[PDB]
Amino acid sequence: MDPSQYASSSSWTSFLKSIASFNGDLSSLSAPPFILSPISLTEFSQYWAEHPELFLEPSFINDDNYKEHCLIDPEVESPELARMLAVTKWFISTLKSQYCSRNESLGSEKKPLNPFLGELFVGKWENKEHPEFGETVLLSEQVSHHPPVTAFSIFNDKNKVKLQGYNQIKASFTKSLMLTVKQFGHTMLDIKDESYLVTPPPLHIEGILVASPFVELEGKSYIQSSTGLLCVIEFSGRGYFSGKKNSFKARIYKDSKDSKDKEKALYTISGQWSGSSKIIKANKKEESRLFYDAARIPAEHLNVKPLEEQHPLESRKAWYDVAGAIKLGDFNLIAKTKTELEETQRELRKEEEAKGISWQRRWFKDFDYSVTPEEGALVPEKDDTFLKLASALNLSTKNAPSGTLVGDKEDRKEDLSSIHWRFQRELWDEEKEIVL
Ligand SMILES: CC(C)CCC[C@@](C)(O)[C@H]1CC[C@H]2[C@@H]3CC=C4C[C@@H](O)CC[C@]4(C)[C@H]3CC[C@@]21C
Ligand SMILES: [Pb+2]
Repeated sequence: MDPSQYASSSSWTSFLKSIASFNGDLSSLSAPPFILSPISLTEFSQYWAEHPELFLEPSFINDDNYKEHCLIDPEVESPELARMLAVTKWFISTLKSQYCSRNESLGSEKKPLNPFLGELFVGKWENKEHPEFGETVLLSEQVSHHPPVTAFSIFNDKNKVKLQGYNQIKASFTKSLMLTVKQFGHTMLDIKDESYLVTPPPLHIEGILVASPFVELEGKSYIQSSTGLLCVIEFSGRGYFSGKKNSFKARIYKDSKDSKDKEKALYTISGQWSGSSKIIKANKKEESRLFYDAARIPAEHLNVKPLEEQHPLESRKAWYDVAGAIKLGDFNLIAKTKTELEETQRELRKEEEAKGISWQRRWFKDFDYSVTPEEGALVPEKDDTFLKLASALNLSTKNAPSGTLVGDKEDRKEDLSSIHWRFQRELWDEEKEIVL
């Protein structure tokens, strides 16, 4: 049917009624075929680097050229600060990819495919137009199904720029049908020997009543560097803090201590992350400059090998029949293909439980950061990067919502674990079957 018919359709009415009895498992929502996406969440990891030049820019900034690598401020105080500005621009540039891609390609936000345990999604940005960039690899793996957890790593060996992180969410509906989503997990970006800890923001899904879902960000995201510098990004929508949706305000401070006082902000960036934003240095509000305009820079999608060459664990290969049925809008075929895949998985889980076997993750392992870790789990190292950056930001190391600070209510939750997924480059190095 035409989208204009969605809201009043029998299918949507039945869907809204199913929300009243939502059990907490988003995948249980009786969503109609017209609101289904043929893309698996394991693919979302690619959204961290769809602007190759911004992802790698920090690596080209050094003590001898930094003032030539800061468009908004040729008089930038230091290379560390020039790099923080670059990392911040990169972070902002990821937002349109992360939260607006389906609106563009599908017509609105839609229900993504719930990944199966073990699912993989790999590819690469060849950056053929920029030989100095080199190849950038994406590795994404579903390390958990109950609950859904996706781990990933994007790395550029040539320029020593590497990123790793993981993601999971917890969602609930308000009485007015707003879908509140809390993100969990974090992402770390290494630029040579300099590190950055990034925490995703919470969000809500609007437009459910009118059958035109869309993401709006809220709360805050942090970018803590090993240089001490810290960027605090606050999100808002519609009004309240800006006459336009998808708005944000980012402030860069010398350190976590200074972030307590907005007046100490070295720079203040404001605008829409899905559009244009300006930046002001210090308090010189009369000298704002364009920081980033999402509309001027088209996203660059990674190269994925043809289906014919994909391993059975690769997302698109495994979900092929389901994606095809979804595109066709065949109610019975969607139910059939999805059940076939998910039932086969349930069978595997039941067998493992009965045989005393456990699924082994391929390129990621879960490290127990608890003071009293499980006796068989891997534990972090002395100079663990997450530990030092979290300490600098005074960020909770527990499995609390992304961005939770030490002492916050969420951090004071009793019997809360501290297990985090980590990329093991060695496992990819010795990979014997998967290729790009
Ligand atoms: C019809 C619709 C209400 C079905 C449910 C859709 C959904 C709530 O599952 C979707 C809609 C928006 C999706 C989010 C969009 C963007 C991201 C950023 C990515 O880095 C991690 C996944 C994450 C956080 C998605 C999780 C699943 C979400 C939240
Ligand atoms: Pb384990």
